[PDB]
Amino acid sequence: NLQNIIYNPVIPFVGTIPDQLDPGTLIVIRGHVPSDADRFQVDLQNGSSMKPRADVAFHFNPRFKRAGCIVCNTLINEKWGREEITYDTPFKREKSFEIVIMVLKDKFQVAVNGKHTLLYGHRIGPEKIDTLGIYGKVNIHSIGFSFSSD
Ligand SMILES: O=C(O)c1ccc2ccc(CO[C@@H]3C=CO[C@H](CO)[C@@H]3O)nc2c1
Ligand SMILES: [Cl-]
Repeated sequence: NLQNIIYNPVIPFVGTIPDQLDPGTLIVIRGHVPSDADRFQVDLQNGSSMKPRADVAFHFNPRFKRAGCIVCNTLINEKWGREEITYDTPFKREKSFEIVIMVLKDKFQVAVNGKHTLLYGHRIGPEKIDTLGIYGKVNIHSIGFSFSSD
């Protein structure tokens, strides 16, 4: 049931999500962190405006300085909300990964390399997400969706 919208996209990548992010929908991202990486992000956006910047329902932002972390947050009218930081990060420089985002009724559930990593409660209705963005120092092998639609 996995339908890739792309392989080996140039970074930054910005793409339209082909169906609604209904409860039960999976987003699967396969990739690798370069050795010199400081951060990268996956942004589920309401639109693709660069100026002013599109609302980000879900900012998933692995950071690599010191013992590393993941910052998750939401951008509404170009303001960030309260950061949700996970200090347990499975991401490392020069390591491949499989990110799985599961869209539930009330939150995203993210697993990496087949292990639970974090939850994040919806602050924008996920039905308002229509765009996926990947920015920063990262190589992406694939991006795909398993929709509730099919
Ligand atoms: O790494 C890159 O090349 C790249 C590309 C596009 C970007 C867009 C935005 C930001 C700033 O991010 C925010 C700064 C501080 O806190 C926020 C989270 O609350 C959030 O992480 N950094 C970027 C970095
Ligand atoms: Cl839920």
